Amino acid sequence: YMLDLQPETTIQRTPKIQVYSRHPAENGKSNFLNCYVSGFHPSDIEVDLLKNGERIEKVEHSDLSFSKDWSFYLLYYTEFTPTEKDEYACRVNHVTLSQPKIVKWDRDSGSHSMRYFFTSVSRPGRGEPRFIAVGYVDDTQFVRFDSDAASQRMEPRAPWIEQEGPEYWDGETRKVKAHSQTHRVDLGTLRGAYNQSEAGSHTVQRMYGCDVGSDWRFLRGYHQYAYDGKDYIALKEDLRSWTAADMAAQTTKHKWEAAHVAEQLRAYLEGTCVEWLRRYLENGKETLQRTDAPKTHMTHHEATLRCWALSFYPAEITLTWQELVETRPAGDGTFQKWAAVVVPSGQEQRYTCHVQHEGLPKPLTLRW
Amino acid sequence: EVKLVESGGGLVQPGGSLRLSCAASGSIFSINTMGWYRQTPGKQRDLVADISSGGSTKYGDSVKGRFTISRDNTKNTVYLQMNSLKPEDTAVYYCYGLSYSNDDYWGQGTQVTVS
Repeated sequence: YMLDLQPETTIQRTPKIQVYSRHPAENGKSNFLNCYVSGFHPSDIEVDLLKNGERIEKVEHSDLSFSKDWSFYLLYYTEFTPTEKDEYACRVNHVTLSQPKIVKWDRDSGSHSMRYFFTSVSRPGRGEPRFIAVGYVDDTQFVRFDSDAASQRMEPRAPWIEQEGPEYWDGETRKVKAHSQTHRVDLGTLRGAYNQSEAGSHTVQRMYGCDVGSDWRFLRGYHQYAYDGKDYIALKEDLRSWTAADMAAQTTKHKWEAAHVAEQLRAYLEGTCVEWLRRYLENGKETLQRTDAPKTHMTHHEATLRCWALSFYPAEITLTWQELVETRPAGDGTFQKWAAVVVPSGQEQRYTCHVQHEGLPKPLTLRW
Repeated sequence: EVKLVESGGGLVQPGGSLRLSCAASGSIFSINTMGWYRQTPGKQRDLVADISSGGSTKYGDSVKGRFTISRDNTKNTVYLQMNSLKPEDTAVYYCYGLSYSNDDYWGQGTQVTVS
């Protein structure tokens, strides 16, 4: 349930790549190949899945989203049955790369949240801007909009949300298009506020949502705005005043404090956001209220020790030694992760791997 | 391991055409996909066209309809027929090839200029 009131109007990071399967690879058994690109900016990226030096035809990808630091992440995936002679990889091109990078498939009780992410990217002399919006409950996405898609409607992405009727879907579509109209204006406004020509591409990112505790009582609320991956204006933790990033944003901070915009947002974040998060948790409780404990395992002058965690939900986890690769989506709703540490051969028993996850009775300690 | 010999670049008037060709050395069973990326004014190089040994093609949006890639059935040689060239097609065009183990090989490149 997005903001019902039309919103008030107004750095380059390279991607990290991971190529893996959904399930452990078994020759002759259907599986899924994944290429997870994360932590990059801007959003233009070319991703290919390769089979024996050839492009895989039917490849699908997830809807664009971004993290706290504003960097984007995506999951490219396709179905395949690995056999003996086949070799797979993923190729990624991005403005930060001299030439495309190839990565080969190396075969060998908690809080809750509702979040909405918005991304608008200008296309000089190529039509309207690209507008993408996705909704999340905890780590499960449940709605999406892509201005380039056919429907021009808010679309479901989880089973429980398909319950809702036409009144709900009509409203959400009316609201998302309003978010779109606002972003379209801001792009031109911010182009002027930064003295940029009408020839370059620019990005505006918006994120807002609310947190509740295990008692489903309001905990924290967010509302943030970013231009080209840099902070522009955000609502402070108390939801009563704004944080302006630079000199250009102070004009907007004063226009919004003059129009008391933070009061309407606080009411949404404290009330409506919470109320509909509660309804979602109940409607899809077979999904959103489950906890999948990680199936854990360990892999091994110097040698390498790697702790592995697979098929766990939610994504929040901690693997610590006594190299950490970003948590990645399995593609079926679960996640994976591993951590590594170097060790002189022989002294592999004086080290341990600790795993703090929300679904485990107590922490697990792993050693050779 | 593999050597990629390029030729066919140079200068052309706006609206003109050029034929690039790239020939792969080594074993004929050591190369599958071959094509061309091109240098951008910035740091990255963008896809222009490539083709699998079976003839599957993919083009970059900015050359769709104007550029055509083809391959010799016998030898590992590809051809890029560039038509209706514009100044914004000025760049160094790098031939490339993929081993059947997904190893990439890159040529020196050929400067293409449109007045």
